[PDB]
Amino acid sequence: PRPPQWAVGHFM
Amino acid sequence: PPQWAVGHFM
Amino acid sequence: PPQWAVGHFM
Amino acid sequence: PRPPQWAVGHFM
Amino acid sequence: VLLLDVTPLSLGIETMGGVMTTLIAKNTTIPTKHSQVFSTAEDNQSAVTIHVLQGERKRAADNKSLGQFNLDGINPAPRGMPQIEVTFDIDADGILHVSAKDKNSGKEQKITIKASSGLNEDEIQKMVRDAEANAEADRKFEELVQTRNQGDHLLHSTRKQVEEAGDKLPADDKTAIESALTALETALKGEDKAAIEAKMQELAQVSQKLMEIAQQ
Amino acid sequence: VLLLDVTPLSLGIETMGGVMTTLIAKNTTIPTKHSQVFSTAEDNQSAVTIHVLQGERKRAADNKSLGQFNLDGINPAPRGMPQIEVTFDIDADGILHVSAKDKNSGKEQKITIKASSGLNEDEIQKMVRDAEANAEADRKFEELVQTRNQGDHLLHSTRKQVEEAGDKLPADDKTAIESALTALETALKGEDKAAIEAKMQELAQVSQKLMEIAQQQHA
Amino acid sequence: VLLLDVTPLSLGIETMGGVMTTLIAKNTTIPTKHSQVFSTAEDNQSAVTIHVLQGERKRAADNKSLGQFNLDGINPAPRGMPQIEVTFDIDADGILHVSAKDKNSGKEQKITIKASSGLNEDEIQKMVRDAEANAEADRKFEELVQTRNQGDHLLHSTRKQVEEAGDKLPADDKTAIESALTALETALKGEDKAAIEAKMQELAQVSQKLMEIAQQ
Amino acid sequence: VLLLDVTPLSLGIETMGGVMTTLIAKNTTIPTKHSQVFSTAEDNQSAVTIHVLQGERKRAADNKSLGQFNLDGINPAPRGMPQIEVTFDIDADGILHVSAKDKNSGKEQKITIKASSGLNEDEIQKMVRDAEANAEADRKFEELVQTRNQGDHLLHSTRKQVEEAGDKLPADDKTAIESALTALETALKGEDKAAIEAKMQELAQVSQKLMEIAQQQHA
Repeated sequence: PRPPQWAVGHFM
Repeated sequence: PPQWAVGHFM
Repeated sequence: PPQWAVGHFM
Repeated sequence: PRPPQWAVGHFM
Repeated sequence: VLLLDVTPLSLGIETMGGVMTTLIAKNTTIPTKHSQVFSTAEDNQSAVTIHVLQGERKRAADNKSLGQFNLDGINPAPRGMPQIEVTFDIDADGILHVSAKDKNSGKEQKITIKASSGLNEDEIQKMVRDAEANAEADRKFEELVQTRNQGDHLLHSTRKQVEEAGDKLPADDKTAIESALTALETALKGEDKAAIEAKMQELAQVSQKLMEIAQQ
Repeated sequence: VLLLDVTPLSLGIETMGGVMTTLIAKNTTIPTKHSQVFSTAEDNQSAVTIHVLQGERKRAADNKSLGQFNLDGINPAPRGMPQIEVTFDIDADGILHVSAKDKNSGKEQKITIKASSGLNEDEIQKMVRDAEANAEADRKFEELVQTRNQGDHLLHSTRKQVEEAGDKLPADDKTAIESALTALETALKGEDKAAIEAKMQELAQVSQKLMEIAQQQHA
Repeated sequence: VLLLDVTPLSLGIETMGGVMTTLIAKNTTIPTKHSQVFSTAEDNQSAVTIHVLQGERKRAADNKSLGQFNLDGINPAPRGMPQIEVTFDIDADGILHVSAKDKNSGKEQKITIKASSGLNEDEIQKMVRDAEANAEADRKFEELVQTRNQGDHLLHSTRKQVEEAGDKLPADDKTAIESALTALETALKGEDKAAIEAKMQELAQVSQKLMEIAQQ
Repeated sequence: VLLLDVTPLSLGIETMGGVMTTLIAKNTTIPTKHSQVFSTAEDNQSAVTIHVLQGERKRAADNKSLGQFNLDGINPAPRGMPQIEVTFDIDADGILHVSAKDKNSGKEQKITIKASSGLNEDEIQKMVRDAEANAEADRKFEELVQTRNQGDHLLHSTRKQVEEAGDKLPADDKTAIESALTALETALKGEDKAAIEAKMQELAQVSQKLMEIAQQQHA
């Protein structure tokens, strides 16, 4: 499972 | 007013 | 009264 | 597809 | 593909007893095509009305009528012997083509139904909700219609067997069977499943001699 | 209530051609009860075998057999005419009672099937998956059996009418009708649905005069 | 087996904003057991109420309350840092055991809920119908609650970053950010998703210096 | 209307840990529009990659990639803080427009995806079947990624607080907290969910005094 450079996360 | 609510674990 | 109804093929 | 002796059919 | 064309509601025809019979299920991808063979509801009927319906209810009257046409020229036969093939064909543009063809006579008739016909989106949702809420009453209507159609067949096949037995059937039996045939007929006009059943059973009980005679 | 008792799989009987006919739909809340009137498949049949099935497939052989029993003493009569009421009854304890009652002879027979019969939860999941994956092939099977059953009725009732018409049927018609009946009976023995329809249509097309004669008789 | 024990309705708990969060989905076979870690909704909260719900609606108030209990002794931490593990366990007899355990303190509290609790069959069917009919309004409530909870976190993390920056944050920025923090707080008390969003965006816009300072 | 335009498969984006997060549910009637606010996964991240997915699986790699684009110029900030609104918009013609807008910089980027993109009806049926058959393994994947993401937040925020507490944190606590952080960071690198939970619990258990100090600071 390989990360992309600029991953999209959850707005906290 | 005291808070009893359950939230999400971060 | 005339019949127009569709029934099942036997 | 092998018949039984006394098959059950549709009441007409 | 990112989207599919699907039917939001079942499409079908009215059949004997006033019920909707589905030919294209709810949520079918279009283009699609489906045929089913149906028949007459009465001996020697010369024409059927194909009544095109949209919806999820069992009683034809509670669905959306999309229109109707007749197919005539049907040659004389016992009830349910002619072969009337009903085809629903929805093309890639969403236009529904309904036809009926008499496999005997070879006669055929059709209608075309615009893509915009039938219920709008709000109405579709009410139709799906009404069908859910009346699920039990709809099942009972359908079962009532099935039983009736069964009694109707019992009634007419018994009548033709009396005609064929002729003077071989004793006088006591001609009269009893005819009395039970009339009682069953009166019951079929009502809406009580159990009373129809009791009358089909009473007819059976007086039809014993008739059944041996028929056997030869 | 926090939970309900429900049927994981459809329950029913084997009917003419090896098909499962459902009497209690999948996911019915129990206690539940359902009857349906059935009949004999042959003329003068004197018994029926009630063969109780669990599952979602259309071929009875691909479902789980729960048990069976015979009801005897059905009086002589044409096929499809006797009235055999079959009732499935599942109580609050998940026990299924299945009975068959002949509305004419008054005869009845029954069995009791334990709550622990039939498929376990794993087999239940596999059966659901399997029915999904063979939905096309099951639907084609069911429709071949319906067509066969409609063709069989057409054949035997057309024979019955030939016999009743006697010499009123002209020689050339009797010939064309005999030809069409033979081709039809041969098609019904195969598994080719379009062939059965072709042959039924051919019989329809040469039966006009026979049907006119049946009209004159019974009218 | 001829029958299965299944839940007719989702079971879960009330969570922050007054919403139902499901722990056992509708139609699960029992026996079953499910745990999920939840947390506090406010900094330094010493107790949570576990409010057990049955139903398919998003607003806790529109579901069936099956009862509630408290778990106290929770030691001081920022909002959403304590680990409160909520377990729903329905045994073979249909009795629901709900517990909560604070993985820190090790304190635990439970309640047992009879098999006959909750909605009867007629009520279950109305619950499934009401949930279908109000699907849109329920989604909008849930989205409103999500946005609010996001603003609430934005509000408090911004407050703690101002406290930490101290006299490094210029006087103009202390006042602007505090004015936008109060506006966002007032918005969170309302019920307009878009107005909450506009205020979260206005706060971001005056929080630029704060973000560089925070970065060191 | 006799037919409706509907989505055969869910549509969404890839999110932190390689997961597909849905923005338009399977079987939505189009035209339809939906936005959701997302954020960065790292501190000081200056761009996000929007990777557009079609399908029912939880691992983004097992879904059908429709396209991607980057939004740049996100101003420096802690992870999870920037407000990047992502909107999926499918018109009456089945064209999907996907955009990302930074509510703070005002920057926006977008792409257009043709109606003919993504899986054909056969691949659609296979994807549905495949999601069903791997429902357990997909659910376990999604839950490992959630746990990992919760543990990552716990780790970095506990580091941040150690730093803010400075010498106010007693030596023995700083030691126990450093021990627990190390064990936690090692667990997050594995695929063992119970291990991550064990280590997060261990960190919770030695952080009492650190949290009291954060309380005193911000209170």
